Amino acid sequence: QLPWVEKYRPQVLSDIVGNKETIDRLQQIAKDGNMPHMIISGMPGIGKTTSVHCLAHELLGRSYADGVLELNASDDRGIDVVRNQIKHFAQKKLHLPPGKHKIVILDEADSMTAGAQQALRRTMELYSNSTRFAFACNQSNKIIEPLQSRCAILRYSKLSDEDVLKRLLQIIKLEDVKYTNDGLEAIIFTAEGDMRQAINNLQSTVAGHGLVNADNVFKIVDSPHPLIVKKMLLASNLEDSIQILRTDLWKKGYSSIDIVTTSFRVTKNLAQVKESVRLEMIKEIGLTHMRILEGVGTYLQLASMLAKIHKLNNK
Amino acid sequence: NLPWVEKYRPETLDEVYGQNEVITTVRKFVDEGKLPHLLFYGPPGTGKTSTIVALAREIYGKNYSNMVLELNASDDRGIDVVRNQIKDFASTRQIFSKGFKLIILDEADAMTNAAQNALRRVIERYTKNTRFCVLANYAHKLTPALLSRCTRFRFQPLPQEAIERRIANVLVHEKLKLSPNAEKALIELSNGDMRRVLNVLQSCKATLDNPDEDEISDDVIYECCGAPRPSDLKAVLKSILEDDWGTAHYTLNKVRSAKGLALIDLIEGIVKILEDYELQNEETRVHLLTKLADIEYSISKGGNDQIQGSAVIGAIKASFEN
Amino acid sequence: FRAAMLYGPPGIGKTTAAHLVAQELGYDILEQNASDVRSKTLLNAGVKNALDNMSVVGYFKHNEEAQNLNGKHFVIIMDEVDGMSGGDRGGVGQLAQFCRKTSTPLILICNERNLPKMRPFDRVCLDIQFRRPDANSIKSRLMTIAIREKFKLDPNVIDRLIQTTRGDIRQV
Amino acid sequence: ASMLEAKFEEASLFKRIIDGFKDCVQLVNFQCKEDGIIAQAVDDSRVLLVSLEIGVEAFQEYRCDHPVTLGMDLTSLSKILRCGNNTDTLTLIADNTPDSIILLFEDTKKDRIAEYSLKLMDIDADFLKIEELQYDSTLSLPSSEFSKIVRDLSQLSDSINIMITKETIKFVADGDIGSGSVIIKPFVDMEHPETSIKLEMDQPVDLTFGAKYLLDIIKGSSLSDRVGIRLSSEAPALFQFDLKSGFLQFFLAPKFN
Amino acid sequence: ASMLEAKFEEASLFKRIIDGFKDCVQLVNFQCKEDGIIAQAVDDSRVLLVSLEIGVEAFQEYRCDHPVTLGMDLTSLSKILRCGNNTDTLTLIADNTPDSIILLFEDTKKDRIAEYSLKLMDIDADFLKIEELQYDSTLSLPSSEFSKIVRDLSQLSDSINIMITKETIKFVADGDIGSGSVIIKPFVDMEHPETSIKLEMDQPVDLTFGAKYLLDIIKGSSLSDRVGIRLSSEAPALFQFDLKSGFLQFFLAPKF
Ligand SMILES: Nc1ncnc2c1ncn2[C@@H]1O[C@H](COP(=O)(O)OP(=O)(O)OP(O)(O)=S)[C@@H](O)[C@H]1O
Ligand SMILES: Nc1ncnc2c1ncn2[C@@H]1O[C@H](COP(=O)(O)OP(=O)(O)OP(O)(O)=S)[C@@H](O)[C@H]1O
Ligand SMILES: Nc1ncnc2c1ncn2[C@@H]1O[C@H](COP(=O)(O)OP(=O)(O)OP(O)(O)=S)[C@@H](O)[C@H]1O
Ligand SMILES: [Mg+2]
Ligand SMILES: [Mg+2]
Ligand SMILES: [Mg+2]
Repeated sequence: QLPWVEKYRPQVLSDIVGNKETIDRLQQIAKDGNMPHMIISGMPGIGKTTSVHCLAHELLGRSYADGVLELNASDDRGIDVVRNQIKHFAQKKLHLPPGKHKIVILDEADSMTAGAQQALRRTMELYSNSTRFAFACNQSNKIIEPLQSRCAILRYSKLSDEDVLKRLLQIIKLEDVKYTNDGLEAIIFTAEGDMRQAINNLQSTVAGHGLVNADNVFKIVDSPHPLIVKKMLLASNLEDSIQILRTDLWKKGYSSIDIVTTSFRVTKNLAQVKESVRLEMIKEIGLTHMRILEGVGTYLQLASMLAKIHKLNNK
Repeated sequence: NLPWVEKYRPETLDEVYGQNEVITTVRKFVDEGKLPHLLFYGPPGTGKTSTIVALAREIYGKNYSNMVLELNASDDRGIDVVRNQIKDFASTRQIFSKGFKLIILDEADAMTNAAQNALRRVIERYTKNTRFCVLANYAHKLTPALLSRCTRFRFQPLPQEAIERRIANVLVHEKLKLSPNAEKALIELSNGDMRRVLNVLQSCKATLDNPDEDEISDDVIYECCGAPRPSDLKAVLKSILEDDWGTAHYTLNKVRSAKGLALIDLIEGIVKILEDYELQNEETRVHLLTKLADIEYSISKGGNDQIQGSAVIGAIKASFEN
Repeated sequence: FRAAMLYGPPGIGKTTAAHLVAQELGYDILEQNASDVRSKTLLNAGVKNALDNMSVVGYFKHNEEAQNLNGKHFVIIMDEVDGMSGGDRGGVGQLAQFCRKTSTPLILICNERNLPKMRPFDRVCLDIQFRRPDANSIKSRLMTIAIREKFKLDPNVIDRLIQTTRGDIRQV
Repeated sequence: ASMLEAKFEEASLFKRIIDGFKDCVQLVNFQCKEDGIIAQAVDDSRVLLVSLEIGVEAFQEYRCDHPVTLGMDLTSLSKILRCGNNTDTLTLIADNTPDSIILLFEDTKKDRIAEYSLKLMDIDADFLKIEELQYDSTLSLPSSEFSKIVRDLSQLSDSINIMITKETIKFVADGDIGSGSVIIKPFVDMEHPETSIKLEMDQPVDLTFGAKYLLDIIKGSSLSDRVGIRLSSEAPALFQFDLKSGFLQFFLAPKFN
Repeated sequence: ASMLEAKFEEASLFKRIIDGFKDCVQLVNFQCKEDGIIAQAVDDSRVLLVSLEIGVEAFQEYRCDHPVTLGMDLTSLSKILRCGNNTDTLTLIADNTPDSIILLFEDTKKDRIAEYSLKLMDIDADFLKIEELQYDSTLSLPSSEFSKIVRDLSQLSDSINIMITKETIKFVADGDIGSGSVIIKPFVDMEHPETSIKLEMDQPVDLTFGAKYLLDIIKGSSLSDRVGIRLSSEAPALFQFDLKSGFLQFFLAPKF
């Protein structure tokens, strides 16, 4: 076996589908050569590490093995490491083309201690002629102010439905798997902008049931079906909604967090009802979510959420 | 003298009940030799740990102690242990092994974001030389990157058949007699948790059996585990509904004091009883559910219990006027 | 005051101004940063011995022409003093003691002066405050950079960049 | 396809050369020209300058087509040079536009060849030119006695005062637990010339140096048995150790009054 | 009397035997039988397997009616052996219900009886399982040169790659400060057989080892003056130091 999130990883900067302007800027940087220190921030699973990896590859060509120092969460990143190894790598002699430079790729920089990030300022400022730093973090708020001041911030937005759909189309074209539009829509729904999670769910569905159909996708994701959730959030009488929640969703052992998240994601795409009622139902669902997350996942909370949703949909 | 929670533990795969859907799949997986990282998540008292230890035993034979690394919750694992111990165990090659090593983390949902990132990176780096298994009670508390690396398996609580079969088995290996309504009370109070059943059974065995042959009634099983009683619940409900304020308040205080019950159990039982009533107005149900959920959320933060009890009484009374 | 203490928001010109002031008067700069192990013993051995010495670089570079009589001296620039982490035990106390009993100019640079960690530097050092530069100077500098880089920018975009950067010149 | 090929007749020569000043210098540039090897480097505190000249008469084979600069750390160099045994020949090789340097250890009567690679370190060389000055005092004394005097005086205080007056050397140290003084008089010995103290002076001088710098300098007393000292009232002291084909010079600046 | 009586020729022999695996093993159980003493143990990381055997030829008086197990700590045993002069003779004496082993240093001209008791820490984890007897390549070379090359290449990295091609033994190391390659060739020296290099090759081999375990192995260089190495792919390598009446062998596991 081989994970499809690892076999179909983009190795060139052009294969990455997503934010077009940032990718164009990175392509121009790789074509020119003058690359500055950069912090890449964004949500998980939208191609942050892969982006800087393809950037370093296209920049260094055959020198990736000698002019790239990658540090992830597995390696030790303390005071001694930053003071010794990074410093000795920055001063390391290397003959490169006039535009290229050495690259230090620090993945998950938001996990590095403040003291360790402190000892990198002068290291990255004094050796700016032969060393360029590339940090990759999920939260740009945990990086100290001098570091954020020294490098340019590149924000990555969540993936739209069209780009994920095109990537899945390319994957199924190259993999020769049978599918339907309903299964693709279900995968886009359950992926909520996570390309890696989308590819993983597609591979799981293919390996489990072969045919990519909405039923198989919602069976392998082990989440409440959006159809029955929409039926619960649109009943005319509150009694039928409570019965649907009791017999069909609560008896099957579904987690309250999963039920609330599915109701949230269904109310967002419920194009039938108006905008104000959608926003208010989303507010109520989020209040119920906050109540559940605070240590009380009682069925009474979901019952009250349904009661409020019904009262708001009737008023 | 070993506990029934530990004595009746399934030592192999065929002795876990109510989880056939996952048992057949894991059997096929260990028979095809394509065992990936497994994320066993679900409510407690279901059989995750027993299933995984039985699988590890069936795979490794006598090499269990040398080829299986059992790791637990926080245990002072800030960033150090996941960085050194797990990494070495995944990197250290055994001396006479033909295969891969297994590291099983129990209730690993309590790890911090940095620890979860370190763990997922370790899994990514050594996915070819070892396999990982993570146990969890809530799959939402884990980083969405760790989920996309392994295969998930939800452990839906045991149905009635598995629990009654296990009650039969524990009655075979122990001289106890159980009343027909005793097993009904047990399955109603268990909520599909075998651990609590095996905990409550030994307690009643220890306390009640003077000649080791008595009959366990609903009274003792309700008293030991500290659970409400349906008759008492209905009496409190009727007293709140029909009688006036002084009498209903006094009855509620007497019930919640002379038996040692908490307001959370009273509220959930009251709403469970009210679920099936044929009330005329729907605004009644709306107000009832809203106010009861508000009272429960406020109780969750530890207020003055008398005030929330009076508020429960007032809400129940004021909702039934339409 | 024996020692001067520079502080202010990040990227406003502390290190640049310090280095330029030290290099204009003909002095010799001995700079130490957070990327060096400034413990108690290393400060007692490394820098303490160089407190009252003369530069061999400043001597062998140029000492024959009557340019200045302080070219054989030291300006000790301790940069990023607020960044001494847990791997530097006793560094603050030893640096406060070095703020006295010295014979050469000692300039300390930090970001937050009112931090409780920087307490021992209460009265022993002259602390002047660097503030966020005004928008006009940043606009003039950006216009100079643009006219040197051969590109024209709308003065509204420059003001909006100054607003989003909150005064950081290195950031703009 | 190599620029320079250098062949040391003994492997221990370069080992001792590097060990002589590996305690005061961390990064160092080696300028390889047709005349030999020249390498100068300032201390981390910019108080002790180390210069080293190894002429072509010390290499068994030495091409050095055109001058090159090899910047390398002394710690890794001492770690690499430590491997070789006594009965081996050492060969230094640098490729065109060198990113590393090759050190070969070969045996005279065995096919055991040990090749090591060392990654060069980029160093912004602030090359300062040193001119010959008329030092007020110039002398030479056995390196063992000088190292003994330094190790003896440095235990009392952190500053050693050297005074040359009336054909008399005086090393004094004023500490907290007390004081210490050592007086040296020049004399010649016909049976053992290596135990004779030379003296040439123009004006009496008085200088003050640190204890750590002297303790670091005296460690190079394993290259030659006689060390030369040049002192001036306004110039940094010069401590010279002569090698059979060059020298090693330590420029140490005095303290203030 | 005693069931177990074992006398050595000198005292510096057991000293170096215990010094052999003093850095990779904490506790060990010696099996005393009629044919001599045997022992084996594994490290806490389960990578290095030490096996010691000494027959009845290195001893002078050996009497053990039935095999006995002595599980004892090595650190305290070395602390005890440190007090022994090079002119004494050790006499291990053991009785029924083994709970305390008695060492006795005795001289033959001056009356110096040094008796020391040592408690027995029983672990009951023997697990003696040896299966492989056929290796891909074999070689023998002076232990001094091996230890020299090991502790010379250990500074550059943590993984040393030993590869045996056609009559060219090669040790490689690659790290951050540089690289290192030691290439040796077999040769027979008639003037000194102890400085010869013997090699038997069936197939070319190439495999890596850890620097820490190799440094722990080379610490047993005081036993003999010539070490034997047996390499075989997908098989633990064997490092053997012979002895006048036995051997000390380390089984090492390769890396990835
Ligand atoms: N824009 C994209 N186009 C194509 N494939 C993508 C894209 N973004 C992600 N992927 C796929 O998702 C896989 C994993 O994405 P990663 O870049 O490793 O995640 P990430 O951006 O680093 O976020 P983290 O590491 O979880 S914080 C890649 O190997 C790709 O196969
Ligand atoms: N399916 C089952 N069949 C029989 N006994 C079970 C079953 N599940 C649990 N038990 C009993 O309950 C004990 C504890 O089970 P565990 O596997 O530890 O529960 P769990 O699913 O791991 O959830 P935890 O441990 O509370 S996080 C076992 O030793 C058994 O005695
Ligand atoms: N007043 C200024 N005018 C022009 N450029 C400036 C000015 N201040 C800072 N810069 C730019 O910012 C760069 C670095 O400024 P520094 O003074 O070194 O930052 P800093 O004050 O030390 O703050 P830290 O140390 O990062 S917290 C300089 O090389 C200039 O390019
Ligand atoms: Mg990443
Ligand atoms: Mg368990
Ligand atoms: Mg600065």
